[PDB]
Amino acid sequence: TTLLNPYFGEFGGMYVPQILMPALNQLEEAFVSAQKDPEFQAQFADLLKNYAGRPTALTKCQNITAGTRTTLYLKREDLLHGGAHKTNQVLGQALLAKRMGKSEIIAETGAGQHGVASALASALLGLKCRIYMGAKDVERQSPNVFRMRLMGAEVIPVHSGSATLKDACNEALRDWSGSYETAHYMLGTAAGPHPYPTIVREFQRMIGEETKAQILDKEGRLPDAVIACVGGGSNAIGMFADFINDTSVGLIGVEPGGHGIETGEHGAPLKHGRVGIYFGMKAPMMQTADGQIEESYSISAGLDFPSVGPQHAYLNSIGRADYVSITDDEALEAFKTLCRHEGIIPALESSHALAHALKMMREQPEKEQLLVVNLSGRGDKDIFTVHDILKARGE
Amino acid sequence: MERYENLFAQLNDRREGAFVPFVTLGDPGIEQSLKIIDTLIDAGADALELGVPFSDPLADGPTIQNANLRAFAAGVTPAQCFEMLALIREKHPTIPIGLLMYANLVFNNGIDAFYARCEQVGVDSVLVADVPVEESAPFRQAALRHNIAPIFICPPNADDDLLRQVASYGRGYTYLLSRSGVTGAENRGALPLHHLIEKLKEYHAAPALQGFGISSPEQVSAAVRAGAAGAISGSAIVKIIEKNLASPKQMLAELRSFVSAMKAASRA
Ligand SMILES: O=P(O)(O)OCCNS(=O)(=O)c1ccc(OC(F)(F)F)cc1
Ligand SMILES: C=C(/N=C/c1c(COP(=O)(O)O)cnc(C)c1O)C(=O)O
Ligand SMILES: c1ccc2[nH]cnc2c1
Ligand SMILES: c1ccc2[nH]cnc2c1
Ligand SMILES: c1ccc2[nH]cnc2c1
Ligand SMILES: [Cs+]
Ligand SMILES: [Cs+]
Repeated sequence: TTLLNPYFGEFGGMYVPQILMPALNQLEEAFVSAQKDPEFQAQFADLLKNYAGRPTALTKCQNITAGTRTTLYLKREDLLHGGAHKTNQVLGQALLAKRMGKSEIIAETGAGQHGVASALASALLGLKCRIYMGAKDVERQSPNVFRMRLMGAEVIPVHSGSATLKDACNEALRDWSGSYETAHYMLGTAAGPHPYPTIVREFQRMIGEETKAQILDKEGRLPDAVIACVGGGSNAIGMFADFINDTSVGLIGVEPGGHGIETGEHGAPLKHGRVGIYFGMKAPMMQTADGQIEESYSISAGLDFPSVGPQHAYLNSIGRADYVSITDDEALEAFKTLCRHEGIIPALESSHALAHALKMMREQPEKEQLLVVNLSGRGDKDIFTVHDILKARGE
Repeated sequence: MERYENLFAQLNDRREGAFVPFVTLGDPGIEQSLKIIDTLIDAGADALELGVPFSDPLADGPTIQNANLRAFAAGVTPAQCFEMLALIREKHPTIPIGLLMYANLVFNNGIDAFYARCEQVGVDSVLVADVPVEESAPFRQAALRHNIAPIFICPPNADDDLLRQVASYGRGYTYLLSRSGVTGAENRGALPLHHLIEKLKEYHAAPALQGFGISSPEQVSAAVRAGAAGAISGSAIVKIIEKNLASPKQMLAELRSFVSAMKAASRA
């Protein structure tokens, strides 16, 4: 029994070992309680404003849409304390951990932005934080490893499997299944077992709420479409949520196409995988014919995951949101373009969203369209990766 | 499920508990795995718990993670596991065989079809590690339609509703978890909680087998003394495989001595 619906159509659920069910039910109960507690909400709001820096700016691009009929705004989650949208829901979950009498935090991280967010919230609120990170990601997102450790978090390299995000998720869940009496698992995306996809959406939904108020103020109308990258689903559902019932507003999610969908080296299960059960949820998965979970691939550590949150699977199924893919090369071009023409260095994850919006404009340059891209993070963590690539080329 | 019922009636007549080893099918290879399993049975295993290699075994610690990896290195697939199961059953008509599954492997190309394959090959139970009772309906329904016992877990902090659900939904045996965490020999579980054992009996649950961290004969005896119908050991058995990869003969000899000792402890 649960207080809230664990499913979005066919997708979602609580596919965890029986041992973990009480922890999940306790968390769901604490969340329902907190949502109606004015003191919780006032604490959370105060942290978001005075600590994390909300509301974040909505920036109109001035250069990258020149000569077309596209108006493009960037929702500036890159300006959030910590440098990505991940900080929003970590503040709410950290308060929940305290509400439940937990003094320890476990988190997985890929891009290291959720790890940094987990570390900073734990430093602030007096929690002991341990972070699992795939060994490949420890290298390609190294600046975030230094940031986490400076903030007093234990960072545990994971060498198993692909040594990337899915393997970090696995280790975090295994750890929690033995440590749940004292540790809260601060899952960093809108995926995993209920109640996580629900909690993460509700603790990220200020992104779309602000976006709506800001675009109305500046344009006097809703966007034609909002566009967001999808690694597990949190920044995209945070942007989408407040627009779901605005039927004219397109919701476009961008999966990583990696080296090209045809290569099999990608992270786009919503459009190219099939329904399976893994990481506590029933959701689209990259899997073998026999049902082994496949290793994903993206240039972006934050997108490199072989599944996706169930609410996106559901929104896709009913046609409410559309999902597309962007390759490593497309993301890199969008990264360079934003740096050179708008003076903003985006996260490579966010650059997938930007790349799709640039394609929408370039493909149909006389189509009148008002677009918002969720600029989920800044690209400081990616600068060494991108430099090395552009050098191995000649740019 | 009948093979469990017969086993437990026999063990009760002998005033004996069950000893049930776990191994991963096809670890370290198909032919060696088949010999390993023959040695477990010859040494006195009352039943088997057998893992189908899975890419992401989230209830398992490093020892059994590594067993899965060795099986994959040998190219072991679920289809080959079913080929092995046919062979095992053909040699050993009465031993109960339980599979340890992850949900994706059962759900993959149809839940019904999975349990049908189990019945066809002569498997007796299926334990799906990442399906709690709350998500179990289509699995347990398909199991029972195909005369397979669905196995459910009674954790140390199980409340009364859970005890009642587990007693009603499960067949064959009830899995009595010794502790939180993942599989592992190093992490020893607590004594069987007597109140859980007693409550399961009150609710006419399938007989309890204690598992997780059972790695010594002393723990087997303690499990039976506490009122459990037996004990499962996995990592301790798998460690002997891992230790002896270069010595197939020494592997089997050591598996034999260990299993014999574990089984003797169940007679106490
Ligand atoms: O002796 P150990 O510590 O290796 O434990 C061996 C257990 N092997 S098993 O197949 O019974 C087994 C049983 C249940 C499991 O997960 C669940 F509880 F979540 F369902 C995992 C493995
Ligand atoms: C996996 C991580 N990051 C994901 C991420 C994503 C994708 O995750 P969501 O789908 O949950 O937003 C998008 N943008 C940025 C800046 C990100 O850092 C992480 O920081 O651990
Ligand atoms: C479980 C709990 C609450 C729900 N609301 C709608 N469906 C549900 C299932
Ligand atoms: C794949 C690629 C790079 C890595 N660095 C450390 N482990 C790895 C695995
Ligand atoms: C996918 C999976 C797990 C995650 N944790 C943080 N972001 C994620 C994306
Ligand atoms: Cs324009
Ligand atoms: Cs993904």
